[PDB]
Amino acid sequence: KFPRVKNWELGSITYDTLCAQSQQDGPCTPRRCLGSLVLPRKLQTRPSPGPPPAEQLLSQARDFINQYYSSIKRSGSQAHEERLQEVEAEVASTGTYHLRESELVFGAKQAWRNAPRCVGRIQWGKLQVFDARDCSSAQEMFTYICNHIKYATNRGNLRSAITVFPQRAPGRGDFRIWNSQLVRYAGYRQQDGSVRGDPANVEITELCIQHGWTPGNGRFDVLPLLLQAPDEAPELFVLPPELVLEVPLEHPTLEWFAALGLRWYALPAVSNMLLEIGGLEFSAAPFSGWYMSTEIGTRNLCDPHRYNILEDVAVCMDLDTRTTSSLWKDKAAVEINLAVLHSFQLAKVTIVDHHAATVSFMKHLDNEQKARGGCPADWAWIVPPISGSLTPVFHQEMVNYILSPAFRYQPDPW
Amino acid sequence: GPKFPRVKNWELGSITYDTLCAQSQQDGPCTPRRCLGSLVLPRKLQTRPSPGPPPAEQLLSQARDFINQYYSSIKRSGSQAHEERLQEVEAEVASTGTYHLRESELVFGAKQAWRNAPRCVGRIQWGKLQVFDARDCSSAQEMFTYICNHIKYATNRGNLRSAITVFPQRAPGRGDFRIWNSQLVRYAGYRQQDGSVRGDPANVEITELCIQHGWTPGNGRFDVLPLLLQAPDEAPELFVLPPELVLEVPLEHPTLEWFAALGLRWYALPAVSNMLLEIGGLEFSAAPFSGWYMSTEIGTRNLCDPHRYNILEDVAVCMDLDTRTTSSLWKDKAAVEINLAVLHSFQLAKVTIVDHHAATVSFMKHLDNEQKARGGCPADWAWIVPPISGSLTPVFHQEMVNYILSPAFRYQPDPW
Ligand code: HEM
Ligand code: HEM
Ligand SMILES: C[C@H](O)[C@H](O)[C@H]1CNc2nc(N)[nH]c(=O)c2N1
Ligand SMILES: C[C@H](O)[C@H](O)[C@H]1CNc2nc(N)[nH]c(=O)c2N1
Ligand SMILES: [Zn+2]
Repeated sequence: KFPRVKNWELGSITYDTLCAQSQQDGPCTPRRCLGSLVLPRKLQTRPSPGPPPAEQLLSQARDFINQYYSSIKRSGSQAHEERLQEVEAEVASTGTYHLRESELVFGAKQAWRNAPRCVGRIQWGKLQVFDARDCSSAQEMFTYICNHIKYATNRGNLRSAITVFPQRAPGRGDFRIWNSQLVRYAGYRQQDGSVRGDPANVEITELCIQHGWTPGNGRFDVLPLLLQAPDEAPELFVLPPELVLEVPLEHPTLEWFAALGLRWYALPAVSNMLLEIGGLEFSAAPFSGWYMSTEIGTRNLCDPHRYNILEDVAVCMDLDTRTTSSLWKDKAAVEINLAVLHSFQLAKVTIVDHHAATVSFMKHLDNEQKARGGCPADWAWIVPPISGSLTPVFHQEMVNYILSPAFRYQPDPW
Repeated sequence: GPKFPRVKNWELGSITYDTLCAQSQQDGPCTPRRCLGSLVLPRKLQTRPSPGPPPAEQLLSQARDFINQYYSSIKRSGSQAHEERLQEVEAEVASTGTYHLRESELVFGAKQAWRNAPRCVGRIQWGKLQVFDARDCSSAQEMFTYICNHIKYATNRGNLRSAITVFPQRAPGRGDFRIWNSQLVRYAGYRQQDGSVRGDPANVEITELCIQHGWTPGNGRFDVLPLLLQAPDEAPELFVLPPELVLEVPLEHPTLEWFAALGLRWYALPAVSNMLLEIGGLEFSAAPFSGWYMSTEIGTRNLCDPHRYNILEDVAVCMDLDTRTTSSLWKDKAAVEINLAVLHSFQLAKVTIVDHHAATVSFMKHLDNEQKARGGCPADWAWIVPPISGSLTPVFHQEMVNYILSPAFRYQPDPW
């Protein structure tokens, strides 16, 4: 009924009862596990041209409202009862409803808390929520986004934040941020199909150019934003350079590293995910925290389909790249992650290494075990891309399931 | 489009569909409600002791399926020999309650079980396996002889060869043939007065069991344990492996001259001996198998795990790294050198070994072959991706579908 969860490094055991509260299905079935897959299809977020089944929506709505009032120890209170009646009344007459800022703030934090793929959830209680539901144009979205960036960056002392734009409305286009992150380096298709810059951003780089952007020719050219207001062609907005803080990468001992001319931005702001609270959907709700060094040092800079700088640093380190057994790849990767941590600390910009991060996640697991009886976690995503078993999370079994509020993936707007 | 799991490789952007999972006849631990893919032993395959004979109905179904697999493998499906072999199995189960496998069927099943192992990254070698038939074995002493021959052939003085030795299958209300040790080669785990452990903490229980059975314990950090072999309805008998048969490799580093002074070492042969081999319903409770190590098994897990030898801090102190702060990545640096030491030492000793890069690259090739041969390959991502440099290897970027196929190697409860 309830899964027995074990930590093999300590011998400790727990039972996940929280999973019982999951009302949404994942990709697995008793015949086969699909937990290693990145995207669903069944868990996506289909169009919104028609009103969501009043029965469905109301159910999800009552549940969330119930959650909210429990959180403020006012369950069964007068306000609780009248709030439910309001939601019922609004849905019944308009086929939808709206949240109060306080409830929105609660929903946003809960969505983060329920994010199975986030290793930094111990910070889930400290989140600055910018209500931008009073947005009616792409130009306004841009101002909000510029303020979110200014606040979150805080001159290098990053602070977690999220900005929530208008909810989806039946038969009306969605407010969407086309870029996957608020800060993305351009990826220019050159010569023989090769790519200058960030291969991951080739498509978005092309769309920008198509919408009037004057491309550059560097490896780290900050892309413009394509903000889109309902049923309107997206608009191009250039981010003020002074707002986009970047960190030049150098190595604590390897003098030549700096020569490589590598750099990375300080603000990790996902902007293509959908935020669902009480059945309501927010197609544009950009959120940001601070980077865990492996995201940059290992995935972004070392992935074969990303910057793929592994061989370069290896050759500079004069490593034997003739064979796998020399572990030249493992050696350069460690120096690159070291360089990221070194540089960020030198620039006085918030960042967390994978050891510190996973240790804090273990504490979070414990806090949640006592607080909710479990904690949805995606093992494949929580374990760092390098030095896996060298971290506590590797030796920790985890249960994965869908709780709401939740951050979900949604189709690309184009 | 296709009504099967869509699998993607994010490095290459290639897509495949796994249709082989449709052949899975056994349910795993996940449900649409929650994924338990990260649990080491969810209560699923777990071949718990089912004494009283199995439902002739259930066994027959499993047996017919296996026989079909066999005749298909030889390309004689639907033939007269196929139908006659099917009749024979049914007749045998009808009169005895069980049945027996022909020689070539056992070889086929042994390999299919390896081929079907979701947690094995070395499956590209699945076709090359030496199958020692030991279904005639009638004593714990004879079990020891068989095992010794296995080790000799498998070790082959450094040039390791994969092999499995199959002892008598489980029989109606009779005792099982069991090897108590999890592996043919295990280092003792001595519990100290202060509560710590000298040697390998993973083997504390088996060590205390050998002692309780008359073994005179040593006090080293790497004392090779004796084997506790158990023939049907008999108490386990203790057997000490002839030192000359247990090939070991002293560990040294290619450039850090002091590493050898650590006196670390590991045995060359990885022989899992506590798993149950299941074929067409028949259960071989004792069927030790061995291949060759992937360097991370030794260098990352066995030597650096917190609950194993835990030598990370000692090696870092020796490398004079700042072990007072996580951001120095002293754990990462020490781990890389320790792993290099294992690859270096094994190569020096001319003992077969494969790094996590070469191994994963070959598994990707294996996935390609299997997509073509069977339309899929059951794989456990958490176990396929190496314990270090995960995303530096190709498997990290390959989505995988996990499911249970038989023949199979399953976990089984400890005999004690
Ligand atoms: C406070 C610092 C934070 C750190 C260090 C952190 C770290 C991480 C890491 C390492 C990942 C995986 C990134 C990847 O591999 O692409 C991630 C994913 C995620 N985080 Fe956090 N996180 C933090 C804050 C936040 C905040 C503020 C939110 C939301 C309000 C959040 C929501 C998520 C979600 C939904 C995912 C999955 C995104 C996806 O599927 O692409 N995180 N986080
Ligand atoms: C030729 C060399 C081989 C290599 C490099 C290889 C490598 C591996 C690795 C890395 C593991 C994981 C070990 C762990 O984390 O505990 C493993 C597991 C496994 N391998 Fe292979 N393998 C090979 C040969 C074999 C053979 C010959 C068989 C059987 C006939 C086999 C059956 C399995 C099974 C059942 C598991 C899972 C065992 C468990 O759950 O602990 N392997 N193998
Ligand atoms: C195929 C596999 O699911 C994929 O490569 C996953 C693995 N783990 C991950 N973990 C994190 N944090 N981020 C990722 O993008 C991934 N990618
Ligand atoms: C909890 C988690 O499932 C566990 O630590 C797994 C992860 N991956 C593994 N992978 C391999 N090859 N071997 C193991 O023992 C494990 N342990
Ligand atoms: Zn699953």
